[PDB]
Amino acid sequence: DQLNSSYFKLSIPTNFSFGVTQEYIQTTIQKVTVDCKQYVCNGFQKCEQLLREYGQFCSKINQALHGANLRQDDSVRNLFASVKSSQSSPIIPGFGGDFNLTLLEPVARSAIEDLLFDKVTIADPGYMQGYDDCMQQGPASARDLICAQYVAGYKVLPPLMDVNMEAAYTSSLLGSIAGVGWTAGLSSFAAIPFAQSIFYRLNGVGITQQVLSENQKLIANKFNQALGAMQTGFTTTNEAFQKVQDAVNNNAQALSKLASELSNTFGAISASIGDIIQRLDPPEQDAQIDRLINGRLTTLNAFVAQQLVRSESAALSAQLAKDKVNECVKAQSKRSGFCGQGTHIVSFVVNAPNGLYFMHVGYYPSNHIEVVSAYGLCDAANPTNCIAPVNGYFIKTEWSYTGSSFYAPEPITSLNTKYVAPQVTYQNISTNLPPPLLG
Amino acid sequence: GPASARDLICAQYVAGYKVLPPLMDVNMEAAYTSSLLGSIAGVGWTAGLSSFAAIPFAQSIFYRLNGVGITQQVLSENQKLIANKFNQALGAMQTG
Amino acid sequence: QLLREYGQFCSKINQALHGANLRQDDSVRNLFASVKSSQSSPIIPGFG
Amino acid sequence: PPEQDAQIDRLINGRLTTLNAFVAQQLVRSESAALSAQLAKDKVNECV
Amino acid sequence: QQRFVYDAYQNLVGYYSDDGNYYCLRACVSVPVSVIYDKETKTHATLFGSVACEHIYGPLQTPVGCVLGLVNSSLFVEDCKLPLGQSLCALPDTPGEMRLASIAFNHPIQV
Amino acid sequence: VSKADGIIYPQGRTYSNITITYQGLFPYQGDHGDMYVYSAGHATGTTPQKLFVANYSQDVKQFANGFVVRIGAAANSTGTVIISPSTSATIRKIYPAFMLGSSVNHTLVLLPDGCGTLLRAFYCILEPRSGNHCPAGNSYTSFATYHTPATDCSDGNYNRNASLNSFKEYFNLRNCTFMYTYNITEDEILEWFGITQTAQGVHLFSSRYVDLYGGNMFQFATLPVYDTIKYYSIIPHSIRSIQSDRKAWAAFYVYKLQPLTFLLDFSVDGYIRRAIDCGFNDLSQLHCSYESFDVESGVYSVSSFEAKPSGSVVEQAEGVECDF
Repeated sequence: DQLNSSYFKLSIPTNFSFGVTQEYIQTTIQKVTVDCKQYVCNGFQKCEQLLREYGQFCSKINQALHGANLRQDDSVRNLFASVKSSQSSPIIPGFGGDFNLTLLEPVARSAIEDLLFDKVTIADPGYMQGYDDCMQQGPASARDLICAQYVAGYKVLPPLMDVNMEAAYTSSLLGSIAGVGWTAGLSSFAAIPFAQSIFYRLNGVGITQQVLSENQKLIANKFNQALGAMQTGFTTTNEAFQKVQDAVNNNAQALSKLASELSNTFGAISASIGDIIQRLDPPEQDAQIDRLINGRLTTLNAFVAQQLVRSESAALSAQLAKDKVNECVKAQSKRSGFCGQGTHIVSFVVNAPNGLYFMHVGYYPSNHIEVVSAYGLCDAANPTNCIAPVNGYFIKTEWSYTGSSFYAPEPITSLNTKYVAPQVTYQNISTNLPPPLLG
Repeated sequence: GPASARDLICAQYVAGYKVLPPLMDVNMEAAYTSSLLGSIAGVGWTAGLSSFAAIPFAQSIFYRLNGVGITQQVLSENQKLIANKFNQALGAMQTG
Repeated sequence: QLLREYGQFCSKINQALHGANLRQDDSVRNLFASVKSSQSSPIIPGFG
Repeated sequence: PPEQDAQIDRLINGRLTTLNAFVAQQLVRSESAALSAQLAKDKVNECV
Repeated sequence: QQRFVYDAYQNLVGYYSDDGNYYCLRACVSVPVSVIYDKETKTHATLFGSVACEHIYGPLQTPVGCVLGLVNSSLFVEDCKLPLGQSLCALPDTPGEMRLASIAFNHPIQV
Repeated sequence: VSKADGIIYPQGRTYSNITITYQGLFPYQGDHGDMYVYSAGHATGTTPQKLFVANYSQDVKQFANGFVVRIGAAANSTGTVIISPSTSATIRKIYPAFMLGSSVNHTLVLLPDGCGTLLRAFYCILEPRSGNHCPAGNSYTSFATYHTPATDCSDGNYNRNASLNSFKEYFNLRNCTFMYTYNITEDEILEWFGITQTAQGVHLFSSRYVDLYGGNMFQFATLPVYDTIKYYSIIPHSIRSIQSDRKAWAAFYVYKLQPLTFLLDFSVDGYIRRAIDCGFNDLSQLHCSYESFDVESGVYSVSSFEAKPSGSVVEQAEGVECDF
């Protein structure tokens, strides 16, 4: 309730909690290249002749697929260059001191990163020898997409950067996180303990230094509890984990559509061109082949358009991921809701199948209480001499200073106050005077 | 019959396509905006969202004008003038 | 019968429309959660 | 009936194409609205 | 009794022989072909995706796939004119055959 | 449909370890169907006398696409004999008899014979007989095929034509186009018989031949009938059991066949353990559209219910009148 007086009511939390906000950003899509001649003609000369009358549609399709792959490679290279830090501290066992970062520390990929990949269901890439493996092993699952790709002739190209290189980029970023937030500018990197950086970040949210020293063990325990919740965070309820699964599903759906369309009749007597040749005389059969060709060509044009739309979305999302890494992972973020919910403290980045996974530690207020407060204090004897609290509120405990994010009354000092011009709202105190006004 | 010539809503029923209702009702949406309006007056007192201060909207506006650079002494002299100019802008918004 | 020869096109259309509508609901919930503020002053007549 | 079925097939193909086009249009509009909703959330925090 | 076995895709994945010995049926599988080309060299390297080199200097097996007539430089390069993806890079010997290389992560200064 | 008993299997191909929607003639989900139960004839002491049966023959139902029959559903369960309320005997599986007529000329008759050892299918013109208790003869309540357990069902001697001879006595057989006999192994296990008419020929399906336990029906016989049959009448069968030997007989349920889209569950064997019928309910339509028996929790739009016209309106203009 607002007060009709110089004094104003303030609601300030007497308790603090740490929570991890999990976000998934899709920086890349699986690069798919389709062999138009095998997909539509199926090695039939009549199909090639009918396609030629329409034009070099199959030749145009191959060029478009190549362009999408190059766009994805350029986007991946730019995103990784942005994440890389010029100076980073080497990762060591027991990194973060009292705060436990063992899950973040690399095992190779970090344990949290591996869990994210293991929980998601991904078909085996088989990049080195998948075509040969599919023939000997058979379909891995009913309607296996990987085996279907080889029969159709379309192939899924491998990612521009290998998993080990991507893990190295995340490991360098984790080392840079501990000392990056010392002062403005990226020119100089200071090697400092992660715990020391967290206390400085908490001072920035306005918690008083004395409280941080008293609760140093408590702050470390609460941060560790939030990270433990993050380890169990991957679940069907979690939106971010579902988004990672959805991105894998979207790539899988595109492959499934190509295989399903071939078995579609498209108004032809038989889905198979060879069956049509046996079933009908050649001029009648050629008309049936044309119906299959038109549907298959339309599907390939739609698939190329779908890949182009997905590639455009991935490139824009990758630029957003780069902004997030600089704004939250490489510095504390003043902006609210851009990174973690509540007041952002620190962020960590692990690789995801189609992008980067962001975990943001946030400060959450609890047990709010209402205390009478004043905008400023002025000496009754001297009207000109006045002070205003910095990242704090003056409260009547006669008067004391409390940190903005955490209620903890402390004696008013020159360090926590700034001299200001006198205002009618400012109270006039003569009985008790803080040191900045005792002049 | 059709509310208007070529009425889309009546056409939807004949075709069989249905327009689904919005996830949140108008009253709940109005409550969200009303809560936001109350927060605006005291949200900008200090860095961080942990503490909310209940202060008059006029006091908050004067602090924001101090941030742009108008001097406190000028703000006190023109407090009535600042209120009148803000009210005129809102009247233009109504006819906006 | 003609639709069946092409495929279950009708079933796919219904599912795709439902998915977009569910996506819109998720977006509305996220936007409103962001606008909501933890602590707010009660609105009164003559506010401001 | 055989000649009529061919006419019906032309109507079915156009109607199925219209439904596919409508689904594609709704998907594009839903994607644009979701991106715009994120911008609205940023505006509320930054200015409001 | 049905003899012809079909999957959900409706492809013929299985056939029962007259002798009664069931044989799985897999449609003949095409071998993927891609071209790695450098305009300045005016020479190209034949790329096979996900294919063992046995079915194909002789061919060089790489994690992306089998590359025909490829020589492995095995020298780390930070920047690649024609990256093969993964940690692989094809760098023309400048015309000499393009050389398989390893993309090199740029290590940050360590404090 | 979820039980999938008596679910038709496509003759063209088999599906293994996959789930798909298949269009075929199928019984409606949750349909009681038409139930016909055979009963022992009236008997005094050890001597069988007047036959006792309901007028199944008088009842006529449209053959349409075809029908599927459930056999020995209540078999192996003790029940009161239909003829005698006081007498209770374990129900014994019995085989149904069907008469199908293009006109009400040649009539397709399927007759169980030799106490179910064999099934006889023939397309033959049927001549009513002037004798008393026969269809042409006056004062006949119904015409029923009959067999005697004491002589016909003896293990020593089994009469292949015993039911056929009784059928000849009720109806003369004239110019029968063909005579086919198929031997069915006697069992008390539940069995399914399905009859369908196709342009190539009428097709007979029996569950016992391929999947007796599963209840799936596989075609075992082909009939060369090129005349469409529009009417089918069940033939009542009366068993001449002695009063002491009277036993309960399993009821047979007839379900009509209509083209339906059925979601089908196939095991490694490929037999249909489970199925879903979209037409019966909106939830079933949702399962068919997704092609999954189990779907994740969500609100999903499904095909809207369509209003069906109950009347036809025709308007035409008539003008001018003749003048006297």
